Amino acid sequence: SETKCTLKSFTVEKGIYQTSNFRVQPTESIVRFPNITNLCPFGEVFNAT
Amino acid sequence: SIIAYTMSLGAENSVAYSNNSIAIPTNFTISVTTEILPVSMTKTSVDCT
Amino acid sequence: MYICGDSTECSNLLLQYGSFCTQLNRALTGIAVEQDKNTQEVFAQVKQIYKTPPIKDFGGFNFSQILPDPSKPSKRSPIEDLLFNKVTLADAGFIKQYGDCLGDIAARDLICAQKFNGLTVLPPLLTDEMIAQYTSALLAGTITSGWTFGAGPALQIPFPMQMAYRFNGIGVTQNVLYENQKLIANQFNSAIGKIQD
Amino acid sequence: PPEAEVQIDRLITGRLQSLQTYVTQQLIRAAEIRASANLAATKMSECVLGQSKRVDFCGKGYHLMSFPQSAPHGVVFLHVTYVPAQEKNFTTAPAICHD
Amino acid sequence: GQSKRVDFCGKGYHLMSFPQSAPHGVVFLHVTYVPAQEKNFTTAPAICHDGKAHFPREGVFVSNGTHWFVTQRNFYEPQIITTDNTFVSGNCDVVIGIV
Ligand SMILES: *[C@@H]1O[C@H](CO)[C@@H](O[C@@H]2O[C@H](CO)[C@@H](O)[C@H](O)[C@H]2NC(C)=O)[C@H](O)[C@H]1NC(C)=O
Ligand SMILES: *[C@@H]1O[C@H](CO)[C@@H](O[C@@H]2O[C@H](CO)[C@@H](O)[C@H](O)[C@H]2NC(C)=O)[C@H](O)[C@H]1NC(C)=O
Ligand SMILES: *[C@@H]1O[C@H](CO)[C@@H](O[C@@H]2O[C@H](CO)[C@@H](O)[C@H](O)[C@H]2NC(C)=O)[C@H](O)[C@H]1NC(C)=O
Ligand SMILES: *[C@@H]1O[C@H](CO)[C@@H](O)[C@H](O)[C@H]1NC(C)=O
Ligand SMILES: *[C@@H]1O[C@H](CO)[C@@H](O)[C@H](O)[C@H]1NC(C)=O
Ligand SMILES: *[C@@H]1O[C@H](CO)[C@@H](O)[C@H](O)[C@H]1NC(C)=O
Ligand SMILES: *[C@@H]1O[C@H](CO)[C@@H](O)[C@H](O)[C@H]1NC(C)=O
Ligand SMILES: *[C@@H]1O[C@H](CO)[C@@H](O)[C@H](O)[C@H]1NC(C)=O
Ligand SMILES: *[C@@H]1O[C@H](CO)[C@@H](O)[C@H](O)[C@H]1NC(C)=O
Repeated sequence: SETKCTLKSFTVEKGIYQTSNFRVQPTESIVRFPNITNLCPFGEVFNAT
Repeated sequence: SIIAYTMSLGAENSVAYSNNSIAIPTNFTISVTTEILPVSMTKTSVDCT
Repeated sequence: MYICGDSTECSNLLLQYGSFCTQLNRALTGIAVEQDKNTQEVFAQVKQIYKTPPIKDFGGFNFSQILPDPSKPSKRSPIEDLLFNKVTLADAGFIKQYGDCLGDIAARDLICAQKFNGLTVLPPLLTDEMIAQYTSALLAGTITSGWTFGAGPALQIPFPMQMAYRFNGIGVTQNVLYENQKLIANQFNSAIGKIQD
Repeated sequence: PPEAEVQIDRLITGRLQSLQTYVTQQLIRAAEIRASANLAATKMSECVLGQSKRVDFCGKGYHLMSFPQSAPHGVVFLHVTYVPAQEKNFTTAPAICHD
Repeated sequence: GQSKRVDFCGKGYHLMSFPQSAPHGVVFLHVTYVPAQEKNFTTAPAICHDGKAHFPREGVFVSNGTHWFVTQRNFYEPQIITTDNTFVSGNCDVVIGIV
């Protein structure tokens, strides 16, 4: 079917067609951030006397 | 050191031309030379994605 | 020079495309090299530069319009000199100085316009004088050792005998040549004269 | 810069495109010239350094010889050929019956 | 086959060739005949005999210090000039340099 879409046809002639590449999909995601626990000094920056 | 020069085009030579004189070879040799020609190049395809 | 015109800000922005500029010149260099190779493949087949003998008879055959003319500053035959005076080239030398383009503004010389935008025309390796020497060597060979100098050693053959073989080659008996040698030489000489005209 | 670089990039892309167009055309032309040069080289060997039997290769008529002359950016060959002229109508036969 | 095209199948007179393969191409070994040692001889277009003009049939008339012989063009091998090695046409008053 990939060949049929590439060729814009519902009929494919005898021969060899290239069909993209072998691909795999990711199954899960990984999120990595440093384990910073303190909140930024929003108070000091925005609530200053 | 690097030198520059006018290139030579070939050896100086001449033919002993005369209206009543010929040269005829009396012996011969067999020479075998080598000629090298490309026939093909690399076959490729590209996945643009 | 073509793209930025020495603008500094452009030159810095253009750095990201430097790999494209390199590729453009690799292609142009490849062409330029092939042009000298083509010249050698055509004219430098024989590396023996054979001298034209002091002129001796060739049995009535007159080769003066194809052989180099010794009175000229450049040793071209009368026909070659004609060919050189008909094809017109873009310039007449490969040296154009900044001071010549700077001084003569009024001319609006296209050659200067091309140089100021980074478009460069390079000289050939073989000059017209060197090509003329190769051509003359081939003629000297053809005339004094016809078709043998190109096979190996150059073996002298009287010009009329070379013609006899040429006639056997096309398919007529050689006695035709000798019996009609004067006529043949005259028809030949006439034809060459007509070509120059 | 926030705007100037856009305008400059439009021009850089356009000028590179013009140069690529030029190079491509020169490569195509160069290939055509090479083919001509190869033909000229072939003729030098077959028309000048020998006698060719190839019809119309070294000019019209039966080839006898040729002489190169140089020209700017090329070669000019003078091809000397034999051409049949006055002719007559004769009767013929494949063979003769004798005894 | 055997080509008669000058310098097409290598320098010299072509005898034969053998292909060898190579990555992405072909290499040909071209076997050719090359004239070697040579000598200076006197010549003449034809021989004047009994008033008739004798032309070589397959070769040239060649002479050493005292005698005329007829040889094949590409290899010196002197033959006695006989009526078999020549053909006759015309006479002694036409050919220039007849001996
Ligand atoms: C080849 O032909 C040319 C003519 O085309 C000969 O040159 C002429 O020579 C006469 C003297 O005999 C002069 O009066 C003419 O002015 C010359 N003509 C030209 C155009 O220069 C030349 O001598 C001939 N060469 C041979 C070897 O036969
Ligand atoms: C073969 O053709 C040649 C010309 O191509 C003839 O030669 C000419 O003959 C006339 C006779 O009136 C002369 O005036 C010319 O000067 C000759 N030309 C040349 C170049 O010499 C020749 O006569 C013809 N032969 C035969 C048997 O028909
Ligand atoms: C030209 O060739 C002939 C033939 O080979 C030479 O004459 C012969 O010489 C030998 C001696 O070497 C004699 O035995 C023969 O009887 C001679 N043959 C004839 C027909 O006389 C001749 O000497 C050579 N000439 C030169 C100048 O080298
Ligand atoms: C700023 O101060 C007020 C009290 O006046 C408090 O309610 C508010 O949360 C403070 N804002 C921040 C960002 O700490
Ligand atoms: C041969 O005969 C034909 C008859 O129609 C004539 O037209 C032609 O000119 C003749 N050719 C020659 C060479 O005499
Ligand atoms: C002459 O030709 C005729 C045919 O027309 C044939 O029968 C006869 O034998 C020939 N005569 C010979 C070869 O003497
Ligand atoms: C033929 O004679 C010339 C005379 O100048 C000489 O230079 C040449 O070497 C001789 N060739 C042979 C093959 O003996
Ligand atoms: C020998 O040559 C002369 C010319 O030098 C000629 O007059 C004479 O007839 C010839 N003798 C023959 C063929 O017997
Ligand atoms: C060669 O030229 C001389 C004049 O130098 C002449 O006497 C001789 O007959 C000519 N020979 C031939 C074969 O033309």
